Parts: sequence; C-alpha cells; structure tokens
Amino acid sequence: MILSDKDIIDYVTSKRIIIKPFNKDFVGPCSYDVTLGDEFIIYDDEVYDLSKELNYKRIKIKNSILVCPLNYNLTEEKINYFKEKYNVDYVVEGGVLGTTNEYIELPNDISAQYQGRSSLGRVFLTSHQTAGWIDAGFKGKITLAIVAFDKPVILYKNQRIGQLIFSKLLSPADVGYSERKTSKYAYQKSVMPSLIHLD
Amino acid sequence: MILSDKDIIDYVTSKRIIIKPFNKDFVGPCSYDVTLGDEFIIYDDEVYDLSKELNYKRIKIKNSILVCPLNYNLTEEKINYFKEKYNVDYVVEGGVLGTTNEYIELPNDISAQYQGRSSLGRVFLTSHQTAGWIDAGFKGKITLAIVAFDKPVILYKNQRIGQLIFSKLLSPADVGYSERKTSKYAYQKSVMPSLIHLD
Amino acid sequence: MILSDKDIIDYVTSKRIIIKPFNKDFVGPCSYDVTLGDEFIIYDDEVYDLSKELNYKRIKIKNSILVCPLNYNLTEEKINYFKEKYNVDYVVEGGVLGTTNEYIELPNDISAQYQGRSSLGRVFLTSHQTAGWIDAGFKGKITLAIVAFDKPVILYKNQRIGQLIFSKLLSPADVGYSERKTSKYAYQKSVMPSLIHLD
Ligand SMILES: O=c1ccn([C@H]2C[C@H](O)[C@@H](COP(=O)(O)NP(=O)(O)OP(=O)(O)O)O2)c(=O)[nH]1
Ligand SMILES: O=c1ccn([C@H]2C[C@H](O)[C@@H](COP(=O)(O)NP(=O)(O)OP(=O)(O)O)O2)c(=O)[nH]1
Ligand SMILES: O=c1ccn([C@H]2C[C@H](O)[C@@H](COP(=O)(O)NP(=O)(O)OP(=O)(O)O)O2)c(=O)[nH]1
Ligand SMILES: [Mg+2]
Ligand SMILES: [Mg+2]
Ligand SMILES: [Mg+2]
Repeated sequence: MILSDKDIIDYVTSKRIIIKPFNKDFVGPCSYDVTLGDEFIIYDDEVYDLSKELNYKRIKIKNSILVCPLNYNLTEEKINYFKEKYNVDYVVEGGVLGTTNEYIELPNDISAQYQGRSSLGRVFLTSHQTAGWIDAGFKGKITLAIVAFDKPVILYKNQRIGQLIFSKLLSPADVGYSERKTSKYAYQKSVMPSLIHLD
Repeated sequence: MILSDKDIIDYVTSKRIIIKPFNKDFVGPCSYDVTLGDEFIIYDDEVYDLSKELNYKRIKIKNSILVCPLNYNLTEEKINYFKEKYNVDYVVEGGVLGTTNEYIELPNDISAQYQGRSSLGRVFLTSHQTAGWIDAGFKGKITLAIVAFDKPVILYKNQRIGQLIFSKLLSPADVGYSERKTSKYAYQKSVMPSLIHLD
Repeated sequence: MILSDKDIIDYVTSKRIIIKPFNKDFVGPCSYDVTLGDEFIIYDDEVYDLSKELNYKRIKIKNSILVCPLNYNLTEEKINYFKEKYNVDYVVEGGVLGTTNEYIELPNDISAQYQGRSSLGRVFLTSHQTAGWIDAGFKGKITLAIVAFDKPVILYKNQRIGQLIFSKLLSPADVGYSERKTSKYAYQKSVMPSLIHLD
C-alpha cells in the first residue's frame, strides 16, 4: 500500500506527514523528490571498527562536489586538476556522507523507502548503501551514503538526488522510531555519521 | 500490498498491466522474472557532469558479455584473452547500461520495484544502482545499471536477470508517469542513458 | 501494507511467521533486526560463468572478520598486519557471502525485503547486492552478499547487520516459494552460494 501524489499531498496538507521544506512540484505519481544538502562527512580511520567511535571530517560545499570511484587514486595534483577543469569545490574518492535538505516526520502508521533517482542510477551514482528504510515514527533529515561506481560524478547543491516512497502500515507501530530510547538518529538536523558503537 | 502470482496473472489476463513479451512460467509467488536484452550502453566521458549531455557508445551482443569490476585494468591484451578463453562478445569494466526484453505498462494504481535475482546477487552482480523504482503510469522497457563487485561475470542474452515486484497504491495517481510532460523516460524501447541534463 | 512491531509480534505469537531464534527486543517499529552468522563463503574462480558450477571456500569465524574493498590489494603481509593490529580471524577483499543466524518461514500471504541497518550503510558496508527480496512461502536462513565500498570494516559474529521488512500480499500466492520444484534455495541452513547454473 503505497501513497500516490494525492495521498502525499493530502497527508502533507493534513500535517500528518511533515516535509520541511515542501514543494508540490516535487510530488511525483507515487514518491516525493528530495534534494541534496550542502553538508558532507568523510571518515578518517584506516578501518571501520564498529565497536569504536569514528573519526571524520565535515565539509560544506558552495555549489558542487566531485565524487570519484574508490581507487581512482587521487593525488593532490589530480585534485587540483579537477577543481580547475570542472570548477568543483571538493574532490573526494570512495564514500561520502550527505544529507537531504528536507526534515521529515512520519506518523506511527507511515513508513518510507529512500531510493535514488534513475537519472543518477543511470550514471552509476548511489545515494544509500543497502539502507534507505525510514521507520514509522522517524523524525529528522535523511543521511545519504554516496558512492560512484563507474566514473567521477559532479553533484550540485540543492539538486534532486532521490525520492521518498511512502507506504501504509497494516497496524500502526506501538512505539514509533522517535519515541524509542534506543534510537540513534532521531531529530537529525544534518548529515550524521554511524553511531553503531552505541549498540 | 504486494501482488502475488494470481494477482499478476489476473492483472495481465485483464490487460490492466502490460508485459510484452509475457511468459507465465516467469511468474513467481510474488514477482515477475524479467530477461536481459541484447543492447547495452557505455559512457565515454572523463566525468559525469550532470548539467551536460553525455557521450556514450552502444553495443549489441550476439550471445554474451563479460562484466569486470572497475579497476580490473583491462588492457587490449586482457580483453583478447577473455574473449578467446570465454568466447564472450564484449568485455567491459565498471558500469554498463542494459535493458529488459520486456516492455511494460503500469496503471495509475500499480507501482513496481525492479530488484535483481538472488542468484546474481550471490555472485556480487548488481543490475540497478540505488534505483529500480517504477512509477505508477510508467510505460517502457526497464533500463538496467549493471556493476560487478567481486570478479568478472558472464551474462547471457535473454537470461533471467531480475524481477518486478508490483504493489497497489492506496489511491491511484492523479497523473501517472507517462501522462506527465516532465517525464524523461516514457515509451522506452531500449537501453537509455541518463537525461538528467533536462532537469 | 507493511507489518508493524505489533503485527510482527502477533504473527510470530500466532506461529504464522517463524523466526528461529526470536528476540522481541529486536522488533522495531516496522522491521525485525537479524544477526550475522559465523559462516562465510568466498569464491575461487577467475570469472563467474553462470552456466557452470562455482568453486568456493567456506570459513567459520570465532569472533570477527575484516572486509576490505576490492582492489585494496591484500598481500600476505597486509593480512598478517591486520590480524595482528585488529585481532580479526580472517581478512577478505571484495565479496564475501554471509548468513543470518535466523531461520525464517513465510506464509503464502507475507513477503519480506532484507535491508541493511543504516549504521552499516553509514560506513559504506552493504549486505545484499541488489537482491534481499524474500518470497512468500520461503523457508530458510537468509544469505547475505557483503561488500565494503570505502574502507575495510570489522564485522563481529552475532552482531545486528540488517532488518526484515515484512509486507502483506493482496491475495496469497497459489504456490509459495518452498512448495515449488524449481526453487533453488528452500530450507537454507547456512550461507549458500549461487546455484544459477540450474536455470
Ligand atoms: O532503475 C530504473 C528505474 C526506473 N526506470 C524507469 C521507471 C521509472 O518510472 C522511470 C523514472 O524513474 P525515476 O523517477 O526514478 N528517474 P528520474 O527522476 O531521473 O526521471 P524523471 O525526471 O523522468 O522522473 O524510469 C528504469 O528504467 N530503470
Ligand atoms: O538476498 C537474498 C535474497 C533472497 N534470498 C532467499 C529468499 C528468496 O525467497 C530466495 C530466492 O530469491 P530470488 O528468487 O530473488 N533468487 P533466484 O531467482 O536466483 O532463485 P530461484 O530461481 O530459486 O527463484 O532466496 C536470500 O537468502 N538472500
Ligand atoms: O539510509 C538511511 C536510512 C535510514 N535513515 C534514518 C531513518 C531511520 O528511521 C533511521 C534508522 O534506520 P536504521 O534502523 O535502518 N539504522 P540503525 O539500525 O543503525 O539505527 P537504530 O539502532 O537507531 O535503529 O535513520 C537515514 O537517515 N538514512
Ligand atoms: Mg523521478
Ligand atoms: Mg527467483
Ligand atoms: Mg534499526
């Protein structure tokens, strides 16, 4: 049971789903188009040891970022070359965390899957790493995990990067995501790293 | 609300969902198995600059194609070696775009997720890059974005590559995908590159 | 139509969905959290020729495994270095097959999508390769296809790796997965390689 344009528009109209900011032009037949924020995270450790707290760097782009596939083997020279040639603000290799501009709130009877736009998929750019499931009760922005798999990709601030596909629950959740004490990522105001060391 | 074998068969029987060509043997408990077309696209530019129109090459296989992981570092020699050893028609590295044989039409009250078969997943071969969501109202073949993540994979023309998982909308869409002026990929007769420069 | 915590708990309570072993603490708003088994598979051939039967190796971890991105270029020296530094049992590069601890049974009117936890997604670790769709009627453990896309990741035996998102069918399947003669992966007791050579 998937929400259509009118269901989305009506659930928003009714304040039952929150989407801040909202643009009705981004409502498609059965999904809401979300946009890429200007804040990104890259991690800094040799390995991800999930028992530990992770070191990372935050960047804020002005207009654009070049995302290279892992093992592109970026030298300082290559970075400067790409910045000069393509006028991008940052060049990164492998995984970068991003965020939607949109802050969302889901009722205990709606769920969402975040999925990338096919336009991005068609250039081998992914925006979640087998994740994108948004629980009933969730409140926050959505953290994107971005990897290029063919060639470097230029992504622009505020571009449409993916889509929320909402679905009705059979029965509502007893305790929605944001009501749980265990929840790591509620009230997510920006791009947020992994907190798995809290398990 | 996911369609089962009988729902799929009945929606097809009723002409409410179109699947051309259709083979009832490919209907599973809750998905329709789709097959790999003979047309592929590979892109040709240094970076994907999504503000621009992209350069690419089209190939048509006779029987098979070898898909190597990115940074396999294919020399002309290695290519010739694989063609001789495995009798494949093309050898490619990183991302290749493919297409289903099947042309489909969805009513304004059905949606689909394209997903790969676990048999392919189990050899680390993907056939969409965080995409695969098919809108209510969509008409066309389905464009596959294919990447190998462990070792090179031989894919054969007309093999079963993935599956459509159909789902009911709560209310139908006011305007289905193919009725929208904005829609980039309606009436898709083959493998189609990214048209994101049209945003 | 997605099952919530109470739907899951009630379907389990009613024996209509089987989950062995079951921990009610792992029931979230709208998904059941699954755990990583100690058995893994790595394949051994130059290419995956899907017309053929595949060679592979089985490992059983005691506590942990380091999963490196493909083309990390692991020497014996690097392996020994990581084992000494991080006290992991195995170091692997590219794709490794894993399994859930949980054996599950689905009725002919329930379907599931396996998806990774965002905590793992946020470190660019995937646990299925465009797959994760569990058919109505399926009986078995779930085979995970695991790839790291940024930096090596330490995964621990019995950790929570992903989640089952169950959904109601519109009508039940005439023949569920485990009732079909064609089915490759029914009664799956561990991690299982690709049987696509049986098509
Ligand atoms: O992986 C996919 C995904 C979608 N499609 C088809 C079905 C879908 O209805 C259509 C567009 O899907 P998206 O909306 O996810 N792509 P995008 O947003 O770039 O195109 P548009 O601006 O036309 O919506 O393309 C494919 O062929 N392959
Ligand atoms: O990622 C997955 C996906 C599915 N499965 C299980 C559940 C599902 O019912 C079963 C088969 O799924 P697919 O139909 O997607 N695989 P395939 O088409 O290759 O096998 P078959 O020919 O048996 O349908 O394997 C896993 O263990 N891991
Ligand atoms: O890709 C995603 C997925 C989820 N999310 C949000 C929505 C979801 O409700 C929340 C947690 O999702 P998961 O349960 O899949 N992550 P995890 O299990 O690691 O966190 P927790 O222990 O809090 O459930 O994070 C993102 O921002 N990006
Ligand atoms: Mg779209
Ligand atoms: Mg199948
Ligand atoms: Mg969770």
